[PDB]
Amino acid sequence: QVQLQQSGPGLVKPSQTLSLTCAISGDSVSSNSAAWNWIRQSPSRGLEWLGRTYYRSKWYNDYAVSVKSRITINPDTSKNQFSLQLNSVTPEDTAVYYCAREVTGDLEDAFDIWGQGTMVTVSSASTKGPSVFPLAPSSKSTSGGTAALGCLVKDYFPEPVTVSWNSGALTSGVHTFPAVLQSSGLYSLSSVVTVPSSSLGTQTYICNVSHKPSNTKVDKKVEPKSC
Amino acid sequence: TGDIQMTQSPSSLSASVGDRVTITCRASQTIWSYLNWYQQRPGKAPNLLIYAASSLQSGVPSRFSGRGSGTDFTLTISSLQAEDFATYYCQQSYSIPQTFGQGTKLEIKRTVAAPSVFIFPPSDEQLKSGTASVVCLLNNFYPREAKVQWKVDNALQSGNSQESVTEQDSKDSTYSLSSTLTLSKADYEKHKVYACEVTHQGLSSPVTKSFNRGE
Amino acid sequence: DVRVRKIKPLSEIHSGNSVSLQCDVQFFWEKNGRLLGKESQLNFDSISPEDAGSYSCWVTASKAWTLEVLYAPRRLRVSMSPGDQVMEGKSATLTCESDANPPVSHYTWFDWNNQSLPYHSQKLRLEPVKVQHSGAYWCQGTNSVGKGRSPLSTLTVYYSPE
Ligand SMILES: *[C@@H]1O[C@H](CO)[C@@H](O)[C@H](O)[C@H]1NC(C)=O
Repeated sequence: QVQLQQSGPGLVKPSQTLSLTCAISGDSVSSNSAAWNWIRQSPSRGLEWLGRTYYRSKWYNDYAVSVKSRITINPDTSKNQFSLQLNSVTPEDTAVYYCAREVTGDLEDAFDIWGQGTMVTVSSASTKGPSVFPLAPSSKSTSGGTAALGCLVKDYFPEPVTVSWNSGALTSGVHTFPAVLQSSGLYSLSSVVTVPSSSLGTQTYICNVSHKPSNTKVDKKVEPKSC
Repeated sequence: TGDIQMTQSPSSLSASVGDRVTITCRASQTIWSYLNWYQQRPGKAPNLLIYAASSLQSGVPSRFSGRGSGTDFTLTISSLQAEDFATYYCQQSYSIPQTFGQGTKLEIKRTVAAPSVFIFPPSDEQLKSGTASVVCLLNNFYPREAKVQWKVDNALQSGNSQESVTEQDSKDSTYSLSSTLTLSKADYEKHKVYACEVTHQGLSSPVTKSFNRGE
Repeated sequence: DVRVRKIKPLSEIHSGNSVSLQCDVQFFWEKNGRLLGKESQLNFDSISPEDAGSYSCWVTASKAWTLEVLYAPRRLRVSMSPGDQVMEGKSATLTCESDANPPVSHYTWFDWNNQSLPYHSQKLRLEPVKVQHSGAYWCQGTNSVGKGRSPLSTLTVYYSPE
């Protein structure tokens, strides 16, 4: 199984340089039957190929002319990774950056393995970690044999916040809403889940809030209330 | 001639479960069979659906099919399923730079579904900070049109709430809405009744979910 | 009633085949204003792409019939722009000149070690070129009939005078 893991700061100050990394598992960056690309996506412009690096007998590079002056995609043979560097970033560079393996056969040429993505925001503002508050289940959040509960993730910057329930073991009935923008410039979202009311006394429900641009990992247990 | 430009049609389309849907992609220059189709589900990376115009990627269901060569291509879903709610992209690999289409948003029509309304008082932990957030939840409704009104002590609120709706659900094609009334701790404790009135097409009459600050 | 058919090959007129046709007394053939045979059938031992053209007979004149020869890509050469001497850090474009019928569907590029490179079009842009990229390169064309190889054309990358 081939997998790609991305890492790098999601908040870059203007005129400074973006730097991301894509770690490869189940394959080697020196593969002569593949190429390792970087593709960015934004609601402004959609999916745009940025560049790639590959090895045959030497190391080569193909770059989009949009970023030819600022892009740099270097492989790492010792750690089995390849990097993306973009000098002199602007707020226009705010987008989600994907790494992907390009199977480069004679007739098949596609991006078959993609990384998870890394949202990068270009802004002068400082990073702010979120504050997680429980949305405890109650009689006013219960109808029939179904109870609703969740977590409130308030006042963070920049996007995004990822939320999982019970470290991934609880997925059915989960709704994580898109972030709202407050007058403050900070973001906020809520993640809810509907569970049977009969098992509120025996099951444990923990929300796992993740905010990578601030190194924030918070797990809050949502306890029921009579009220 | 320059960079090969891909244009998809339609830009968006609505369809019900089981319907036949087709997405067309045209290249400005000929690319032979160096075309790929991707599916991007909400919050996920693009997923390779079809490579070399007509060959199905491993694991992709058989309802997806591709056709064409040269400049005109077609992606077909013979019987649409609720899991297929996504944006679909075509991409050419014949010439550098490789370019994608603008995408096709696929939305799922389905029957009317009334929302389940829940309300959450502010947590005691947030009240220590100095502000109070009252959250009202609209769960699994269709269609998208839903009006949320906040009423504190029967007085309609204005300018202190924020809404946010989800994308269509992967299983039942429904929407969920989260409305957050944000007040200061001082403004919160000076009132008692906090209500959330919801009017939707699936409801015979507006539904109000309320609570008392004391209880 | 005067006309010409292609008896002897089913169809698929390829350069290796022994091609023919006959006219349907005193026979005469003609291509490009010159008579090529006084027999009923005008036949070739091994057809070459330049034998293709518009033929005619008369015993009264036939109507023009165009012989079309399909062949694998031939006479392939790797052109280089601005040239085979490119400074490091700039662009070197390799064009795979070809001649085929039908034209080349897809190309294949190799290096000196016969490693395939991830390009499929007729032109390949190396940018930015490095001095390590100096070496021999060659392309390959493909169509309905067969394949075609080009000789080893080398590209040299020199440093900048600073
Ligand atoms: C590369 O392939 C060509 C044609 O198949 C052959 O003539 C040549 O010797 C090969 N070179 C190497 C290094 O294998």
